[PDB]
Amino acid sequence: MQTIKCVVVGDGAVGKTCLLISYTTNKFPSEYVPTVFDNYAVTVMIGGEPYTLGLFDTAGQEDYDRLRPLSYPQTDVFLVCFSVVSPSSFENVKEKWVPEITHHCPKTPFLLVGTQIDLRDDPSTIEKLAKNKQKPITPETAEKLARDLKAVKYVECSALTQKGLKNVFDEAILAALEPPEPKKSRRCV
Amino acid sequence: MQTIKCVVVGDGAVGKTCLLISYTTNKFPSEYVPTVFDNYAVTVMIGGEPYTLGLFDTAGQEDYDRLRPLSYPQTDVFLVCFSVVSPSSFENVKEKWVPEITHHCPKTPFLLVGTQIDLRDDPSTIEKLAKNKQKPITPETAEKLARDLKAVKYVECSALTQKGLKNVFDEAILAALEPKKSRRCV
Ligand SMILES: Nc1nc2c(ncn2[C@@H]2O[C@H](COP(=O)(O)OP(=O)(O)CP(=O)(O)O)[C@@H](O)[C@H]2O)c(=O)[nH]1
Ligand SMILES: Nc1nc2c(ncn2[C@@H]2O[C@H](COP(=O)(O)OP(=O)(O)CP(=O)(O)O)[C@@H](O)[C@H]2O)c(=O)[nH]1
Ligand SMILES: [Mg+2]
Ligand SMILES: [Mg+2]
Repeated sequence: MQTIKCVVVGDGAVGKTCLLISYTTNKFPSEYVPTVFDNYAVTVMIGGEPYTLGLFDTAGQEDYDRLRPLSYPQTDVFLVCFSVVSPSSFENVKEKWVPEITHHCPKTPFLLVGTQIDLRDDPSTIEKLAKNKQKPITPETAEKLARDLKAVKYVECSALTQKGLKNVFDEAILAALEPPEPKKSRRCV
Repeated sequence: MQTIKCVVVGDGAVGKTCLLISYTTNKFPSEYVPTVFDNYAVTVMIGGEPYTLGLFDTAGQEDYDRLRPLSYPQTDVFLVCFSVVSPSSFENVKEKWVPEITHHCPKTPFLLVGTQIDLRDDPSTIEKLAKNKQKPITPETAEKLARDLKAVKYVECSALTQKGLKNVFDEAILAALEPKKSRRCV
């Protein structure tokens, strides 16, 4: 049967794993975030046909720069994630993630994914960011970065409340649908 | 250019038109709501390619009946709508709507759409339903009907709050794609 491979990249603490667990188990892991870097599968109906959506988690720490690319082969679509309450992670999108992804897979599309949006309305978080003269990343600022980096589009969500979650992956699926053309797919090689 | 035609059908007072207006303009029609079955359109990017999604509105009144079938030609997918706070509209789903669509277009797939889910929390709508010894339709019930009716699946939304709106059309699009062997209504 038909398959789509999606790889999730982004800095540590961005919420990549929670994003995948909430989506695949419809339940945010509030007790203990699984430590293992795994890959998940979910079957999705597309035009009355079964499709397997392969979601691949990655290690965001700099210690894995040499090994991370090993997961990129055959990738149909990339999810480049950053936390909206983490200006640092947002800047690494342009400085580190898109460059890395385009270097190894120039033709493969990617979506810019803002995460942890529930924290934008968290007094505590605002205060912490304020004490350093920082404010949450806004959808407008992110949309501009997505446009300039040539991302398919900018989407955002919260794995906690699950808001915008399903949307992120519906969009990843739409961006992944490889036009039948003989053979000129954007699958990474 | 690639096109997908989606026709919305359902009882009156359900909110079919408000649903289409809210999705296409991203705002609920308060000041005024068209009395016309005006058809809309939106461009959606799929696999790097431009697709034009055509949304065709219709009348649910028992009068508009036979004329209504005139908009079915070339329909890739239907959205059988019903208001969750209207058990009446829910019964007409199986009793009328599904039967019609399947009658005219036996191959064309359809989604079961619950609307006005913003009112299940609203007090009044509850009390008024209590008088008739009735309660708001539940997702559990809808999913059952959707399954028994051979629907692609069930989805619900609120043209008002806009909760689940984009998801409804994302699913509608998903259900319309395919390599003759098409379910296009003819
Ligand atoms: N408020 C809120 N917190 C979240 C959300 N998603 C994840 N978190 C929190 O962010 C922290 C990191 O989440 P995690 O999924 O482990 O991040 P990661 O990107 O996998 C980090 P690593 O790459 O090292 O695995 C945890 O405290 C997790 O609970 C969210 O949607 N909302
Ligand atoms: N509270 C609330 N009211 C809604 C919502 N959607 C529609 N309505 C209301 O339902 C009533 C009818 O909506 P409308 O979209 O015209 O339904 P329709 O199916 O087009 C009726 P017709 O078959 O005649 O075209 C109006 O009062 C409209 O404001 C909703 O999501 N929330
Ligand atoms: Mg992780
Ligand atoms: Mg109307």
